[PDB]
Amino acid sequence: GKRIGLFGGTFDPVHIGHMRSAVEMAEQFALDELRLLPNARPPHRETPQVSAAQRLAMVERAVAGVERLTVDPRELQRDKPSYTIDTLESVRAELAADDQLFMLIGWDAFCGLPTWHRWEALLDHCHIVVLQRPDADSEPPESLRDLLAARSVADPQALKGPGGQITFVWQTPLAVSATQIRALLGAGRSVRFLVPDAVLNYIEAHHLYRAP
Amino acid sequence: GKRIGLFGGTFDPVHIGHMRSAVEMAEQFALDELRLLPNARPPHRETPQVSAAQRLAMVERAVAGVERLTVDPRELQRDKPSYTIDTLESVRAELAADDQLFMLIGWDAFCGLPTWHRWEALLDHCHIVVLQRPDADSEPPESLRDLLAARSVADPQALKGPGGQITFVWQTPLAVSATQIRALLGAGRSVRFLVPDAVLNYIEAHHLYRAP
Amino acid sequence: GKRIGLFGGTFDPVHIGHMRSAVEMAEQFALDELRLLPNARPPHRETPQVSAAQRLAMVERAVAGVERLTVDPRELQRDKPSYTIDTLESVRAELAADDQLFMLIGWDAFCGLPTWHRWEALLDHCHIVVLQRPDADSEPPESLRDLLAARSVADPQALKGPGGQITFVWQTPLAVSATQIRALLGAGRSVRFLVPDAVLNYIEAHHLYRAP
Amino acid sequence: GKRIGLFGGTFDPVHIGHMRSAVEMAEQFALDELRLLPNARPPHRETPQVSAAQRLAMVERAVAGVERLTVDPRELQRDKPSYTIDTLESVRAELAADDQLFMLIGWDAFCGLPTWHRWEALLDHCHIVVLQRPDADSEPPESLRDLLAARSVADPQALKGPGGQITFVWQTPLAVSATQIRALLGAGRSVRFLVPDAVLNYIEAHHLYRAP
Ligand SMILES: O=C(O)c1ccc[n+]([C@@H]2O[C@H](COP(=O)([O-])O)[C@@H](O)[C@H]2O)c1
Ligand SMILES: O=C(O)c1ccc[n+]([C@@H]2O[C@H](COP(=O)([O-])O)[C@@H](O)[C@H]2O)c1
Ligand SMILES: O=C(O)c1ccc[n+]([C@@H]2O[C@H](COP(=O)([O-])O)[C@@H](O)[C@H]2O)c1
Ligand SMILES: O=C(O)c1ccc[n+]([C@@H]2O[C@H](COP(=O)([O-])O)[C@@H](O)[C@H]2O)c1
Repeated sequence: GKRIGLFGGTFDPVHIGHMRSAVEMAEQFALDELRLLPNARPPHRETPQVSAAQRLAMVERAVAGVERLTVDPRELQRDKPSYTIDTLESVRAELAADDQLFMLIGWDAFCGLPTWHRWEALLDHCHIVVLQRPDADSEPPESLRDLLAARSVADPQALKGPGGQITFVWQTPLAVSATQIRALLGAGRSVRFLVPDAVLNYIEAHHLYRAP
Repeated sequence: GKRIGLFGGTFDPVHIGHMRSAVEMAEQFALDELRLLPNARPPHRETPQVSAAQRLAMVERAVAGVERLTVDPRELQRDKPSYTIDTLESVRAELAADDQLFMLIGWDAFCGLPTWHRWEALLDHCHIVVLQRPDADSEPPESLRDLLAARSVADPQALKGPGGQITFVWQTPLAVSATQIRALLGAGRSVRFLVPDAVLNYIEAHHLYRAP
Repeated sequence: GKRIGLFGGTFDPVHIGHMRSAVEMAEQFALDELRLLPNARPPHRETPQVSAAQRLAMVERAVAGVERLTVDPRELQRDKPSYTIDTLESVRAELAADDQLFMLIGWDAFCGLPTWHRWEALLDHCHIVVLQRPDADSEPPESLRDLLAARSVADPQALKGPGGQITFVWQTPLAVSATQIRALLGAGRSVRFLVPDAVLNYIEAHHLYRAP
Repeated sequence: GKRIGLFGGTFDPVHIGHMRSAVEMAEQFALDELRLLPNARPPHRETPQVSAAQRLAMVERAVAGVERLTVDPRELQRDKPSYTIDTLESVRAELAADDQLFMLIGWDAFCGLPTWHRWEALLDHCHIVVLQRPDADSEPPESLRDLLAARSVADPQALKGPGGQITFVWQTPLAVSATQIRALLGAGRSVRFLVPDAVLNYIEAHHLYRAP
């Protein structure tokens, strides 16, 4: 079958930290394709004058003609900050049963997994790949002890089947943050080379994140 | 025409949480002026030995020399308190036909709006801006479902014309409350830097909220 | 065997609201003994100049001469703070096999149960009695949906055996809070008739909660 | 003898988070004097166009007319950076041997104490008061487990003598950061009510933190 990744994020904006992390994990997992999955949030949770539509277009600009990288907009086509399990169920019915699904998770996010909705059917539909980094600790709550026990494999190449396991991977992400880029733009400064050149171009063309 | 804001509340006392939220909304909506609106209440629900007129002075001290901020005392210059809609009509008679008016209110205060007088006419005279924050839900009563349906606009910069629409905004206000502040002052402790300096000195000079 | 309740809390200080709830629980459940369980916390989270041993002293004063009601200081002694499940295994180590143990917890405290350490093991040792009250929600975390549909008993007299089940009880506690009681005492005011009489004398005789 | 606090910070700028902290600490500790001590750093480590002098000017504005709160410029009056043990040795020289010195450190900084220069020397000259607050954590390095075993006291009132012990104090600091203020300023936004009013005045007077 195919090997599909899912990379979820707010992407406000998408930057080279995200993009370098998606290139790397596609290569480490030999994915057919890695889908960036821009997250839904309440409209008043959006950066003022940056719509969920423009977060979407910037990711689109980001993956434009990039090998093995796509954008899944399906959470933004819903109605509210839906559930990842809904997204997992929806992607699944579009895949073959032998296709394998990998959902990229940052360590800090994974440590709150039992605070997600129906969090125990997640692995029913995919494998979870948890992003280890310089910063984000690596000792989970007891709440996750038995999950790691029943489901983790230490070799990311070890993952078998369409879904069901958890592995860990290591990246050294460039130290680039959406918050820092928003601050620079607000001060009329250049975020050139902090973001993909096509995303830069979109941000400048549409004059995004500009000081009130 | 001008963009006019209304920000209601008891202000017992006015403090930085109130004031930072004003600054922020007057900025977010590019207002010409934001009016702090001290509300009237029965004399017996005043804090003992802090009057309706001293609540007013403290808000005056708070906006003295601040840009875009003023005080409308109109609800305190009446028999007893009244209803918001009357204030709306009164403000809207001193206003130009195309002046835009924005009444800021909290989320929980928002959910109780069907229990306000002539609540369906409120929006005849202003747009309503609703303050969302952490630890103030976002699941309105059924009794408001048709209202949001007829009037909500996602994009707070999309409010059009003099009034008639509702939109939601996000703030994370300082962790500061009047209740907390009255308690401190009761214990003779300093509330400096919980309130504007002006207000601090008014409270200290008139020995407000002292233990009786 | 015996019917024995546990009622945890910080009790800073124990007051009339807490003690009435105890009295009502013990009656209801026909308890042989109800143990007020003051909880441990780091020394830095205590109220200034009111120590753990003083919290326990007040609780002893509140139950002195009140048959059926007693104090358990076990979570206090132990060098550093406590996990409920450990408190339960120790209580159980002293209790005959057929003793019935009832742990009383508030609603909000209840929904957060999936955060407690080894939360799925708590009911190995006791029944859990949930205190439902006005101004206390009626919608719990999805995390608990299994547990409730697994272990709920609608009728409190239907708890059977030493433990294993949960049930919900209604009460309308007195409009008193230790936060308010601490602020009154900081102002030099009286809190007589908000705390039990013997608690009032202790507070006054040791000048607890006064202004620094 | 006197009771005197030292509160070191970078203060870039001093904001209402720092000042509320200093007010609560003086109160708590019954300090005759709390001296804010701005940190020296190399020139290329300053904020562009905001000089150490100007960091010191803002702290002076912040404490003006606040009795008991003062500033100590002596680390700036020295060449390249000071080591805090040198800072305390020089303070001490000036005080009565029986004056008590309290040095306020936030939990995260204290956690790296064994890295500071001649770290085991500091308590010769003062008490260390380590502030805990909602965000760091409660777990230390091995490297501090014995200093803590040897030198701490659970009660701040427990601090005895001119120096020698370590204690821990709780506060809920307002969620203000100098990073967030610098970005807002760089964007032409107001930081009114996020900084003390006399600091706001100085910032605007001198157009500090203004975009290039
Ligand atoms: O499925 C849910 O119940 C679930 C609930 C919370 C987290 N999520 C998703 O995971 C994301 C986690 O990113 P973050 O920045 O909150 O760590 C969050 O932004 C959502 O897309 C999903
Ligand atoms: O005009 C109404 O009927 C009206 C009814 C409820 C409350 N208000 C507004 O909502 C605020 C909330 O405070 P309260 O005590 O009136 O609920 C009150 O201070 C006014 O701002 C106004
Ligand atoms: O056992 C835990 O994991 C635990 C975590 C939270 C609350 N409980 C109990 O209920 C008390 C409530 O206070 P708190 O801050 O722990 O929520 C606490 O003092 C504990 O005895 C216990
Ligand atoms: O004495 C040292 O070795 C020394 C080295 C590290 C930190 N300190 C103190 O901590 C200050 C700030 O460093 P930090 O950890 O808060 O980023 C520094 O400016 C001094 O107040 C002092």
